Amino acid sequence: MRAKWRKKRTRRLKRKRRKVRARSK
Amino acid sequence: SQVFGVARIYASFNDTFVHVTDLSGKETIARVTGGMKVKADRDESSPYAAMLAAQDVAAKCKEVGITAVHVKIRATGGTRTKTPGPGGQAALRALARSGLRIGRIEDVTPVPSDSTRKKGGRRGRRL
Amino acid sequence: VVDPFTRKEWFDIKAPSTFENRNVGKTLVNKSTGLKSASDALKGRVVEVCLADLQGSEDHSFRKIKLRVDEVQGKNLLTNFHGMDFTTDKLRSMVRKWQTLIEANVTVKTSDDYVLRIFAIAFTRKQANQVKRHSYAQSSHIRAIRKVISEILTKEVQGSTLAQLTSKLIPEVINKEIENATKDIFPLQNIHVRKVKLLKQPKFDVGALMALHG
Amino acid sequence: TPVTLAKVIKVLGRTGSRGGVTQVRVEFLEDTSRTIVRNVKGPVRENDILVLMESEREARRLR
Amino acid sequence: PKKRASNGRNKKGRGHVKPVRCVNCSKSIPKDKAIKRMAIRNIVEAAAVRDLSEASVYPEYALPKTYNKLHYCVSCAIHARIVRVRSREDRKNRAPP
RNA sequence: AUUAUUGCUCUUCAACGAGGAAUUCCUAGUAAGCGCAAGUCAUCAGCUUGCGUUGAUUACGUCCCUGCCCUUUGUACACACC
RNA sequence: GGUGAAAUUCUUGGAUUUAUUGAAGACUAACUACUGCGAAAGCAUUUGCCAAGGACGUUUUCAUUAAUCAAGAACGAAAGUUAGGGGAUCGAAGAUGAUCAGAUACCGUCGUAGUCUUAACCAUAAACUAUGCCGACUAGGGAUCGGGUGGUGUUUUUUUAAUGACCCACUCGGCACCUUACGAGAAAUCAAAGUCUUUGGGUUCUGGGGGGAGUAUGGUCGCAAGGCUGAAACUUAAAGGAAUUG
Ligand SMILES: [Mg+2]
Ligand SMILES: [Mg+2]
Ligand SMILES: [Mg+2]
Ligand SMILES: [Mg+2]
Ligand SMILES: [Mg+2]
Ligand SMILES: [Mg+2]
Ligand SMILES: [Mg+2]
Ligand SMILES: [Mg+2]
Ligand SMILES: [Mg+2]
Ligand SMILES: [Mg+2]
Ligand SMILES: [Mg+2]
Ligand SMILES: [Mg+2]
Ligand SMILES: [Mg+2]
Ligand SMILES: [Mg+2]
Ligand SMILES: [Mg+2]
Ligand SMILES: [Mg+2]
Ligand SMILES: [Mg+2]
Ligand SMILES: [Mg+2]
Ligand SMILES: [Mg+2]
Ligand SMILES: [Zn+2]
Repeated sequence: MRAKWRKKRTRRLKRKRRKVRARSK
Repeated sequence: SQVFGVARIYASFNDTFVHVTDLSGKETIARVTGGMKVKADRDESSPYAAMLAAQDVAAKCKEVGITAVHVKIRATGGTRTKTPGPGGQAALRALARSGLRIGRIEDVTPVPSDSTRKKGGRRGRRL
Repeated sequence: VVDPFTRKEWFDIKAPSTFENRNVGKTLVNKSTGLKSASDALKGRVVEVCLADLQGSEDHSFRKIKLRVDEVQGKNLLTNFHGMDFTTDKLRSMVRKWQTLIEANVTVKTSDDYVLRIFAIAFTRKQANQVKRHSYAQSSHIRAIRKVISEILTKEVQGSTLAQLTSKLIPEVINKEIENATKDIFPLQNIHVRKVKLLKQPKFDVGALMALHG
Repeated sequence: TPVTLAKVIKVLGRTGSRGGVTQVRVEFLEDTSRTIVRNVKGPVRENDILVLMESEREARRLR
Repeated sequence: PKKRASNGRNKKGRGHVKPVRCVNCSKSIPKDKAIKRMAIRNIVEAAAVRDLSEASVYPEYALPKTYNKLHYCVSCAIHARIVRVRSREDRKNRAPP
């Protein structure tokens, strides 16, 4: 995929594991 | 020799405007546009249309009181195309060639010390 | 079932004094009926005519002029100064590449207390025998020319109204006193006042207005 | 009706996107010393005689 | 790789020029890259010049053309106006015609 | 020889009154009109391959349409845009 | 009106056009360039003020006071975030008219945030010349920008000058182009990307096959968005560059 949309793909991906981890801080 | 008025021809694309007024501007005299003398939208600016309306305009121009007239030809202007539309020429032609007089004409196209963002964004109209 | 022309009042436009033809053109109004009269309603229109169309000669093709309509009398309405423009073509020609442009302006009052703002434009000229293909002033030059130009204008105004100023501008006296002082600084070509707009009239004073008429 | 006779004095080429049309310079015989270039329809060589139905008006390019 | 020393177009000693807008498609483009032409043409045109003077006052009048500077956007410049595409060499040639 | 190989005679006497959008072929003994021989063939030419007979009109050009070649240029394709 | 063509839209409320005025916020056209300045980002209306700077001139002054730099720090396009203002314009989002097999788009309309500004954040861009700084050496040419010097040069008239603009030769220091190429390179190309197996002037930083992945993790900065620092397991024989012919 376009390089920059892959950057965005994972940006989200990190923010979700950011979310999910917080659940058990 | 004559009785004078102002012509003022707005020629953009998709339509052409012709309408004479008193040299003071405040008071009209007969208009008609290119969109009037045909019906097709597509053909709303064409020279052939502009002719027929340069005709209809010259008619009442002489049929009321203006024997002669100065023109101020004009394009869209502002932050748009600035270049004359197609049926500006045909209109001027078909009014001098009608039987009305011509005198000292200038372009009144609004040119700005540029600004106010042009329409259609940084990447432009793409198609 | 109307056709406003089989009703429209009619009229001819008379110019003021310091030019050629006081006769100018024609207009249309509306019959002076009780409630809404041809008089007080409009009249106060304005008319733009190239002075070459009003001075006869053609060494004045540019320079448009704004005449304002103040008073009326029985199918004869006089007019006074309201401004001065340039033809769009002239400039657009005047402003060639490869050379410096210089503009400058000022606000100021006159005798008969009209307030106005006049402009001035000049371009640098190549000087006969010049090799380098452009000729540019040195910014320090441009600050100076503007200053000089400015000093000159602030004098040429407040001489007897626009009345004398009108009389002043028409033979472009200003253009050459500019040219005069200038040439000590830098070459330059064209050099005109280009525009001048009106932004504060005094009062009617029906007497003083009547001074350009006879 | 004013009929105007002109003699072809050179053949300049074909115009018209199609190309059926030819550009040619003529010399009118009723008082020469003046020339105008016209556009033909049929085949033409030098020294031919065209009936200029209207004496003064000329074209150039054709699409 | 690189296929122009001017890179885009005409920019050495700066870093930021300033954008203008395409006359054809309104696309912004760095003025120094712009690709420009002066549209000086007569107000009338071809045939109109006779029928002009004929039905006018004044002796022959004067005639005052129009002048406006055109900015195109490469894509727009290429799609019609000045462009063609030149050979790997003719490219280099800055001379106008 | 019926679903009628072909040929002959009598009778029966249809549609078709120059053909919409479209589209084919062609530049001189050519086009078109016209018949013949040969192939096939026991029998069957409304086909074909050649043949001669009569014999024009209109270009002697162009890049508008369509087709294709050539440069130039882009390519991350080379099993090569299927 | 708008488009390839349309339609959504606006029109007794006289639309669109015209005229005269007025307001609001943005912007700086044309002049504008192979031209300027800045550490970089970036910087084009005028005028005043405020401090700043390079180049140049210099038989002034000081005298090694310097070169480059982990840590640390100043600034830092655009969007973005906090709180006021401002909100003309254009316009992420949204809603639409068309187009499409579909059409969450391209084209058209409405238009929220934004776009501007103050106070504060954020610290990233193909932030590019994809090319560290200081010093030396090696080759030709014409333009131009600033400074200077030389002249019984041109033009300015007045009474000669004085000026200013111009011209011609040189000389520093600029932004660049040209031709060569002794030389360098895988090449394209390069007055540096040269003076390198005949390998060393000084110094900083980064890379060591491809993917995994700028991912996980810890630390830290941030209101946030995110920034900096930043692995491994596992997989894999190529990924890649420049040039050639198709
Ligand atoms: Mg919980
Ligand atoms: Mg396109
Ligand atoms: Mg490429
Ligand atoms: Mg940059
Ligand atoms: Mg047979
Ligand atoms: Mg067969
Ligand atoms: Mg190739
Ligand atoms: Mg400006
Ligand atoms: Mg550091
Ligand atoms: Mg530490
Ligand atoms: Mg807004
Ligand atoms: Mg949407
Ligand atoms: Mg839909
Ligand atoms: Mg959507
Ligand atoms: Mg980075
Ligand atoms: Mg770059
Ligand atoms: Mg050199
Ligand atoms: Mg000297
Ligand atoms: Mg390659
Ligand atoms: Zn464009």
